[PDB]
Amino acid sequence: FVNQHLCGSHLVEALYLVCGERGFFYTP
Amino acid sequence: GIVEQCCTSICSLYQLENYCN
Ligand SMILES: O=[N+]([O-])c1cccc(O)c1
Ligand SMILES: [Zn+2]
Repeated sequence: FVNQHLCGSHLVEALYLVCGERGFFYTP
Repeated sequence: GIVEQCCTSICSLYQLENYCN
């Protein structure tokens, strides 16, 4: 739970950088 | 899921791009 939440924060930042202007979607 | 494939195993920049719009 806590481990999954901490990873999600970094995943969400990484997606923001890779996708750029196209944007992205995050659903846990 | 994003979590299923990248919180258990490491993900390349190409793998994450599949989750872009
Ligand atoms: O473990 N990963 O797959 C992961 C998490 C956060 C950022 C990233 O580039 C890769
Ligand atoms: Zn952290």
